[PDB]
Amino acid sequence: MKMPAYEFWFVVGSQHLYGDEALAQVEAHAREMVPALQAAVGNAHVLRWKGVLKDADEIRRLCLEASADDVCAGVIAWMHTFSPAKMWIRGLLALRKPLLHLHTQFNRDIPWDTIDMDFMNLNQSAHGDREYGFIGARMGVARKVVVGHWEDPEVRERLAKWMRTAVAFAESRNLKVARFGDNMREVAVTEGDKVGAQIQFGWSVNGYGIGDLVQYIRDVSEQKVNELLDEYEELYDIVPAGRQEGPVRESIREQARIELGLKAFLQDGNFTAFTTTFEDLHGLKQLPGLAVQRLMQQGYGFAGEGDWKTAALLRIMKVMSTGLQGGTSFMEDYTYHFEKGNDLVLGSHMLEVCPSIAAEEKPILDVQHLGIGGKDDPARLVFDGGEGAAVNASLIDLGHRFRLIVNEVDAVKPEHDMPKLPVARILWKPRPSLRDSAEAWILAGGAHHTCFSFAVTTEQLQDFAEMAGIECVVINEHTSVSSFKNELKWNEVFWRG
Amino acid sequence: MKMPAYEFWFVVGSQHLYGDEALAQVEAHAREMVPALQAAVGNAHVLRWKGVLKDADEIRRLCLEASADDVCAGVIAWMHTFSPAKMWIRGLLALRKPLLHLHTQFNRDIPWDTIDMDFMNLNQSAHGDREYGFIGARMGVARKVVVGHWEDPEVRERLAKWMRTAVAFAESRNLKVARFGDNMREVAVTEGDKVGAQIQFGWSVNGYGIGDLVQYIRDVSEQKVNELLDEYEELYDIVPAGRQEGPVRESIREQARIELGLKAFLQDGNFTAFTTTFEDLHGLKQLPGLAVQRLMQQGYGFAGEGDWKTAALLRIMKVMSTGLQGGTSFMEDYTYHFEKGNDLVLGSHMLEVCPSIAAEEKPILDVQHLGIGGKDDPARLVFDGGEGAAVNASLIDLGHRFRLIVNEVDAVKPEHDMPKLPVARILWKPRPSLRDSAEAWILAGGAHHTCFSFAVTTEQLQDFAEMAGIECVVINEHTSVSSFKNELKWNEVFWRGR
Amino acid sequence: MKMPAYEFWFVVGSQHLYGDEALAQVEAHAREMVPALQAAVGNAHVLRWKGVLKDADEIRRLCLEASADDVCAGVIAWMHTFSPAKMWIRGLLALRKPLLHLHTQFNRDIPWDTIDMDFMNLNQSAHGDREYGFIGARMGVARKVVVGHWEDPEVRERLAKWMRTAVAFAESRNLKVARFGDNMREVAVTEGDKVGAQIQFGWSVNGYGIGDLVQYIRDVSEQKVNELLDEYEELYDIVPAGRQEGPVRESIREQARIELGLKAFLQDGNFTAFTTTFEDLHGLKQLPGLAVQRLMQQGYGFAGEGDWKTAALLRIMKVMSTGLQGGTSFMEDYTYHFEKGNDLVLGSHMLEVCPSIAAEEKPILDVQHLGIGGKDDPARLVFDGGEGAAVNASLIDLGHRFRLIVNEVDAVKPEHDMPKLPVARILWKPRPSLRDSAEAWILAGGAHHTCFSFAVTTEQLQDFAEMAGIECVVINEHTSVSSFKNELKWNEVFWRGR
Ligand SMILES: [Mn+2]
Ligand SMILES: [Mn+2]
Ligand SMILES: [Mn+2]
Ligand code: NA
Ligand code: NA
Ligand code: NA
Repeated sequence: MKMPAYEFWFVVGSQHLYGDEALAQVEAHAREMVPALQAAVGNAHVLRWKGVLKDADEIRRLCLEASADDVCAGVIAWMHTFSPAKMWIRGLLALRKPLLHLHTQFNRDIPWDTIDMDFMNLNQSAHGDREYGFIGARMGVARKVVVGHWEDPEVRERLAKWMRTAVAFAESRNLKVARFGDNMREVAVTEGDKVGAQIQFGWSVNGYGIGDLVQYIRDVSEQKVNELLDEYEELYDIVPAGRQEGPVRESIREQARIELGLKAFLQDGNFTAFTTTFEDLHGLKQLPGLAVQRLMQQGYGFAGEGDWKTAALLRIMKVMSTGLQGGTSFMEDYTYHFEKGNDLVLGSHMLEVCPSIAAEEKPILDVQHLGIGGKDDPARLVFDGGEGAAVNASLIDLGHRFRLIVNEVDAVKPEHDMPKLPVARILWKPRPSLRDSAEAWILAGGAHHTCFSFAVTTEQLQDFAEMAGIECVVINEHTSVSSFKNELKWNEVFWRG
Repeated sequence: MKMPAYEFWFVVGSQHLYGDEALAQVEAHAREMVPALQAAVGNAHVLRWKGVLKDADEIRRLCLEASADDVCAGVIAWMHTFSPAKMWIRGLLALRKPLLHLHTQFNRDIPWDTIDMDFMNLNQSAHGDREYGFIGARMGVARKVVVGHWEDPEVRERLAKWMRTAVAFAESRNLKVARFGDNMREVAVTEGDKVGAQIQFGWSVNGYGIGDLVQYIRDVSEQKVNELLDEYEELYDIVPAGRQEGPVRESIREQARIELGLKAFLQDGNFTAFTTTFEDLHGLKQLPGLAVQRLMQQGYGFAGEGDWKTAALLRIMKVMSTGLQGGTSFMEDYTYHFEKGNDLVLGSHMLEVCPSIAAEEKPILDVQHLGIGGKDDPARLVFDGGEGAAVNASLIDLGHRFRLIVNEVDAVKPEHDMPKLPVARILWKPRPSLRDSAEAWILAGGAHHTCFSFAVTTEQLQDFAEMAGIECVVINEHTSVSSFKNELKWNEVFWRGR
Repeated sequence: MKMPAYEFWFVVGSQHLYGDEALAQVEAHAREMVPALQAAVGNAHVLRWKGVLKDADEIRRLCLEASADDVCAGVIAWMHTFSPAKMWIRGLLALRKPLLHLHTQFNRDIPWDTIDMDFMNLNQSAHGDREYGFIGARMGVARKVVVGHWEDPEVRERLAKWMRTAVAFAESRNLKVARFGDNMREVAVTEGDKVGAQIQFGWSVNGYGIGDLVQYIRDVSEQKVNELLDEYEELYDIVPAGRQEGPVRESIREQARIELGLKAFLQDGNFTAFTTTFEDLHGLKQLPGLAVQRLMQQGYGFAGEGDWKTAALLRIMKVMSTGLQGGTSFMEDYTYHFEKGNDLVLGSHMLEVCPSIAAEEKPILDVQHLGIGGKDDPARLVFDGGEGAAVNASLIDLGHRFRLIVNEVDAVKPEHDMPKLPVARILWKPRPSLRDSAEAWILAGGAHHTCFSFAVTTEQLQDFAEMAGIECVVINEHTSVSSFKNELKWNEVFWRGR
């Protein structure tokens, strides 16, 4: 997936009171910082220099054009000198893209010997940013605040992380989701108000019949299915039974047909996420398995059993984790392992696990019996899950508002092999332990379908929740369950209304 | 300036159930305690013995008289034996002065040999104060609670500090502020709802024209300024350029004239705080600088750019220290020092920093170029800031309610001197560090004008906020940024319409 | 007075299901309606016909441009056929302009002979707008809803009123107010949160010193002052004492200087409303009187004693009263007349009554001793107020939110003359009576300064409050006071927190 290049407008605030001379000093400092801060991180995204802003009307024009530009994904604001905040009121009302408030100073030390009134009037960010911060508090605007020196490497790393989530938010705003079928019957976590989700996040989620998708698979070029079968054999290890032209190899060709038809449909409608349900497979030979795994590799959002929210959420987590070495997948929490030394959980799905979370071992393509769905034996990629720290998140619908639950876990490498299990799986230790992660997750109402990621941080998800105006609950190393209960109660009283 | 000398009514509660004989022992215990707490680092600070209260009408008469007496600055109540709390209901409704609930005991140990029913009927505060406590919670009255023995130095230290806070609150109740000019143009944090401020704290904030001040400076005694120059030369070190008669010497006498005229005007209207703006000086020669520093040392609250909130807060924070050393000043956060190891902050203003916060060096009188204001080069005191634990306070207006933000800092001594810097300055390390103190302060909506003090504690500011019915957020050594965000949200849910 | 010409984007909605052919009839009907809808009360403002919107991206781009174009002052939307409302969500999210929802039908009768499936697929507005209506309720966006046929005269007349108030709303967002001095001291209703007012309506209210204005009166060319004095003799009826060359004629020249300086400064800062206070007049010869009333006729908003809220309201009511009778003025309720048959009120100010509300008798230029202000005797216009139905409105600050109180009155012609009264005055009968309107007004917290106007209706003010998101209470003929109390109570619980 490629996305429209996004920009970030770097804006400095100032006054006319300190003279026409100081304005040149500010402009010079900013023209010095923006390209050097664009070196940093850097090349992935674009920092554009949008001038010094001194009057209310000038800044109002800026944030109105920012709200009109689809390429602008956020404004970074910094008060170099003292800018009076009432000028920013009329402006902040119109600006809708996310605001980063960069509280920095140009110089790093105070020149104790040669500091005069002119310097004290030029590099006074310490209270100008305080003024701006107050206006941001009194208007109640969603804002990230990053404090430090702009040459300090942690501030640069934080800027990169924020820009990543901001472009993910921009894609979320125009997000299209396609559902083939309906929900698994009587399932509650999968249900939500689509209209409320579009007013909150902007997701347009629409339901198509499965027949339209079968119709799209009818018009796929078979030359392409054989050429794609060649790429499968080059990338994955086909079972010897399926390396020759038997019945098991036609199931792989059938899954290639399904993938190409899904590609055609998703590309025609500008969809970035889709969902399928096993309860509605009238016209397909087999339940889509390998196809959805490859589409997840391509960058598409997916979730099973008709879960449009979790699919959308993984699409957003896919986009906010372009620190190339990602690792992101649809997940379900299947079973526990209660051994006192290493309490761990085995997670997977019926078929649809993305290979982004795999191990250096090349995944193996296999066909095996799947009785859930009542269809033909499906083809799937099988692999063990990698090892490292990760986060698994789920978005749920409380009825009047959304909740984002994120649990930091550590994925561990499997000690033993699992020979009779014919689906890809991953093993992890949740934090702060098994009993406390599970208890806290149940208390928060967490879903069973989860979005697992190696490259999304807790900061990124908290920042997305802040841009979207939704509660974010975090279960990590410091989470006590007794206090987590009261945290939930107080959050519910805050977010009501 | 000085204050109308406030007293504190000490009241002990009991009932008629245990007999008239026990009542005499209770009154005796209280008559023993009151003078001991009236020496005990008390005085100057007068504790009056307001009798034992046993009847509902007796109690309500007391708190009705207390709310009508302007000299009473607070009631301290202690339940010696079990006094039923419904008698206090009608009372607590009428009392409008700060309440300290002293949960104490007369004796220190249990006399294991001679304890009987008669002893258990005298010193049952352990549950009597619980009874009273419930009525304080169920009626929702603002009360401070101090637990311990009345000879414990911790209880005495907290009583003294609380009496300071209560007298500061009493001064806040009748606080008058005079504004010379308007707000600095499009500045938002300096602006606020005056009427909402009178209903919350009682501050009478009124704006006078700047010409009304010039009218007062014409009527100053011309040799009163010469008399003030002698005090200047005795206390401060004038630059040699100003020790004889030249252009530098006229600038010092003009600031002395400004000081004398301001004194006359502020005392004429019983004002205790005032504000000036550099945008409105259409009759003065120079922006008031030396004069403002002298008046802040005299005990007046001041803030620049029309900041009546910061000025009022400075006057009350000056008063809650009354007998300490003691520095307190109006301040603005001017520059950072990002030396990896030395998170440091340089704070000052254009001119108006109080010498109460200075070091031991006697301040220097100077004249230098001030480009903001367009007036004459003004004379001011310059000095380096002292070192010690300190507080940064700011009162802000969220629109429907006020917020008091308090940051604990440690002021450090300047290692190098700043020769070309023509303003007095102070250096501090904020807690828990600079980076996340700034982060949390921006998140909390803190103003740029801050009230700096060496002698005011966080306890005092929390207690003032408790008496005033306003949210108080404290950012100190234990303050984390992640939890600070959600704690702010929960505070907003509690204080929204309270 | 300038006022940038504003346009209104007219948008029709439908879908792609009914074909490229049905879309053509939709577009054809719309280009027939829009120019025909610009005939009717459409000469001040321009109705622009924007594309038919059928997909979410067209709607989003349209509503993004509408909120980005400064010339667009509002969108008029009509669902010709069934447009699914989810496509409209993101657009309504981005739209920051007033929305009028016109629920109409192209044809007026249904052709019983030729009605088939195609007719039911083309003119299904009756349910197409209902879908849209739900989203307007579900997102909680401010909406006017007008139902009827697009050739019906009442819908067109209501469209005119809404377009006037929408242009006034566009002017409110760019409203600048300049204050010469502060509020009248210790006056509470005139005080408010300026920052909250910029967040609610967009008013930028800033205070300049009166010396800044005196400087502008010093730099006015007196040649122009004499040229304006020449206009005075042609328009107004000067007192015999002042038609010759003496001291009484110099007061008119001084007010001409005041007018020229006020104009110069007000246009120098692009201000549209201003306030002056008599408690701060250091540097002016006389309290501004004639000048302020002439500038109020020019289209400026004014209020005395520093009343920026009433000043802004006067400008907004002046702008929505561009059709056209159309008197509008600053007001104060000075005295009652308790004659049990014609209970009426006499209203005016110290000097500052705008001649827009005058009668046809030519106003008289007069000078008399004015002790309020303590300055020289000022020149002023004197006249009696006209007659007709009118509204006097007041905007007040509840601390956490604003309230717009509107009382409909009937202005009466004076029966007796007022020879010794040296101020312009107006007499009116409030509804439903004097003693009942006064009770309702006191309960609603109405100010003493009121904005009185003959040409702005109650609907326009109700709709302005709806566009601004503020409570509007109306006191008219049907107002019972018993139920008026409860309306206030229920409104207070609804309006806390938005
Ligand atoms: Mn399942
Ligand atoms: Mn300042
Ligand atoms: Mn008045
Ligand atoms: Na499609
Ligand atoms: Na006075
Ligand atoms: Na100007």
